[PDB]
Formats: sequence, C-alpha cells, structure tokens
Amino acid sequence: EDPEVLFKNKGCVACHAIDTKKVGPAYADVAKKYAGRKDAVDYLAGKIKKGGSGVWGSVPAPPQNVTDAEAKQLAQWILSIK
Amino acid sequence: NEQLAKQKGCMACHDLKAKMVGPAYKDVAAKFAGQAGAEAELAQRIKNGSQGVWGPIPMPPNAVSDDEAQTLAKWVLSQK
Ligand code: HEC
Ligand code: HEC
Repeated sequence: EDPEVLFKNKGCVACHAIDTKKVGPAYADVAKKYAGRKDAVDYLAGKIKKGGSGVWGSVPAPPQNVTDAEAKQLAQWILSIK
Repeated sequence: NEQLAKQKGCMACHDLKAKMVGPAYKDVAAKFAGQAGAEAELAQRIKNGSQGVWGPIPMPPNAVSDDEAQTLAKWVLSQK
C-alpha cells in the first residue's frame, strides 16, 4: 500500500502531521483561553501589535507592523475560532 | 482573517489548530537521519507503542503487520 494511504486508514492521521509546530500558540488555543472575557479583544489587539512574552512560554513575541484597527480585526478573528 | 494574518507574517509563528498529540514526522525523520537501525526501531514502536520520547502521552500499539510497519517507518523517515 501507499504510505500516504496507510497514514489515513490506520488512524495515524488523527495524531500526527508532517510539519513541526510553530513557535507561538495555535489560534484555536488562544480562542479557548480568552473565551467569554469582556476585555479580551483589546488585550489581544495590544499584544498583537506590541508583542510581549510570558503568557505561553519564555519566548518573546515581537512587535508587528499592523495598524491598531488591523490588530483588532485579527484579535476578533482569532477569538472566533472554534 | 486568514489572508490578513498570512499577509502580515503571522503564520510563520502560528497555526490555526492545536498541535496534534504525537510528534511531527519531519521531526521524527530528522532525529533518526543517518542512524543505524532506525527503520527497525520505528517499525517496532509503530507496531507496539511508545512513551517518554516526545512527551508524557503514550502512543498505543497499532494493528499492523511487520510489512505495514516497515512501509510506514520508511515513509516517516523520508519526511524532509
Ligand atoms: C501577526 C500580526 C501575528 C498575530 C495576529 C499574532 N502573532 Fe504571535 N506569538 C508568538 C509567540 C512566541 C507568542 C507567545 C507569547 C507569550 O508567551 O506571551 C505569541 C502570542 C500570540 C498571541 C497570544 C498572546 C497572549 O498574550 O495570549 C496572539 C493572539 C498572537 N501571537 C497573534 C510569536 C509570533 C511570531 C514569531 C516570530 C510572529 C511573526 C507572530 N507571533 C505574529 C503574530
Ligand atoms: C499509524 C500506524 C501511526 C504511525 C505510523 C505512527 N503513529 Fe504515533 N505517536 C503518538 C504519540 C503520542 C507519540 C509519542 C510517544 C512518545 O512520546 O514516546 C507517537 C510516536 C510516534 C512515532 C515516533 C516513536 C519514536 O520512538 O520516536 C512514530 C514513528 C509514530 N508515532 C508513527 C500518537 C499516536 C496516535 C494517537 C492515538 C496514533 C493513532 C498514532 N500515533 C498512530 C501512528
């Protein structure tokens, strides 16, 4: 059999991907952490633009070249992911 | 949205979905590159299970023949 097929039909696909995880948290995990919190959009939009560390690990997030409006749009989108 | 996030470089450091429970195959292949006995070793671990290498969560045994296990082991080790 083709390996890409066995990967699928023995369930390996359920637990393994080809590519390594990226350094920052997944957006669905961010959405889960901040769900229902009144000020979450404003908090995240500031983090997205200015960066920071310590919440998810020791690795610092760099500032990003976004307007404050884009930072808010991205915040709202990330929180939306379920 | 996703396009804006791609555009601004965010996806270099972030995915949409949580990491899967087991290690990525490119990481398994890179760990074992040039290691004698790796295909055998992995075939065995795919068949019989593994814990403590990549995390606290065990991989349970999988019901594969020594052929299906070897096939998958070779393909994993070729992921680059
Ligand atoms: C492109 C503009 C983006 C957007 C939309 C986000 N990031 Fe990152 N990010 C990185 C790291 C290492 C972290 C963890 C920081 C910590 O431990 O505190 C983050 C974190 C986030 C969050 C969560 C922030 C929180 O306080 O909960 C969010 C919403 C997020 N990012 C969005 C790493 C990187 C990068 C590495 C070079 C890059 C590029 C980005 N992130 C870019 C963006
Ligand atoms: C379908 C037959 C597969 C195949 C081809 C592989 N897996 Fe898994 N796997 C899972 C977890 C949590 C781990 C880490 C265990 C630990 O930390 O020791 C692994 C590990 C692997 C390896 C690497 C083993 C090594 O010795 O380094 C390989 C090659 C591998 N797997 C392949 C989790 C799961 C699953 C979750 C329920 C399932 C299903 C699979 N794996 C299935 C398969």
